[PDB]
Amino acid sequence: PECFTANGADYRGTQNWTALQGGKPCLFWNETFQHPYNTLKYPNGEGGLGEHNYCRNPDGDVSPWCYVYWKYCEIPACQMPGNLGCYKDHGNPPPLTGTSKTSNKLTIQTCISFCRSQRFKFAGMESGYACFCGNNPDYWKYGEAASTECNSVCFGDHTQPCGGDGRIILFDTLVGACGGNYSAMSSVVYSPDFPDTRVCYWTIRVPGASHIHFSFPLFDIRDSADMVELLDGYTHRVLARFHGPPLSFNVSLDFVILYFFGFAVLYQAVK
Ligand SMILES: *[C@@H]1O[C@H](CO)[C@@H](O)[C@H](O)[C@H]1NC(C)=O
Ligand SMILES: *[C@H]1O[C@H](CO)[C@@H](O)[C@H](O)[C@H]1NC(C)=O
Ligand SMILES: [Cl-]
Ligand SMILES: [Cl-]
Repeated sequence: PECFTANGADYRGTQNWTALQGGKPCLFWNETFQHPYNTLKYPNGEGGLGEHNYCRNPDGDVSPWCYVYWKYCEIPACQMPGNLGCYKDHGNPPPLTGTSKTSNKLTIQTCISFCRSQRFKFAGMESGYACFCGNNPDYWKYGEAASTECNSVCFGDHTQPCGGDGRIILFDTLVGACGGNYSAMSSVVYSPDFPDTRVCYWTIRVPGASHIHFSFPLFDIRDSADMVELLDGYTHRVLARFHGPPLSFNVSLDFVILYFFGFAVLYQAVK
């Protein structure tokens, strides 16, 4: 997995063809001087830009893209954990049965935060303005669709996609939550309200794990005043502190707490 954002702004991958099936080639960033995004404009790899033609999103568009006249990149690996894909929608029955609403200022988190309040574990955005909530495991009923088909911008934030009509983009409602209990072998903990701009803690507990490996593919804390803690859940000894993190570390427990005073922290446990 190579993005932990909703718009792939973190993506640094190799792909230089907009579509893996039937794609036009990407022009090189250094040769993009004519266009606003140039290796000159951003140096030493800022914005992921570099002497290459790989797909990138240096302007907070909804998704990675590259110049050609300019096109989105369809990348399977670029999908934030928490995002279940985007699926087709052919009307009733809808993919998420439970509830619906519409907002002119809708954003991925607003939709999530909304479904979370009803206690639905799944949320969907359609056409930029429609939010749907369900506990349906079969949101994939109508079939999986390419990611680019979900790129309609959220009306509340144009940096994020909210799906296109007949196309719905699915999020686990745990994303961005203020706290939570985590049981799976691995998952990602996102800063609260992620993807949109309180203090909260997350308890990660996996029975019979010898150790857990932590990872911070996204670290973006605004001030040293702000801080992220990791804590042994049994004793509450501090295993790490961070302010405004080397690539990984292993913790030899099955019970840890994440405390925050965005970021994405990926934990992958060993049984
Ligand atoms: C894509 O990038 C690779 C190196 O990562 C390069 O060898 C290749 O020529 C590029 N492909 C195209 C079609 O531009
Ligand atoms: C950009 O870098 C590529 C790869 O080294 C090179 O082929 C291209 O001509 C470069 N041009 C400039 C102006 O930096
Ligand atoms: Cl269709
Ligand atoms: Cl909350």
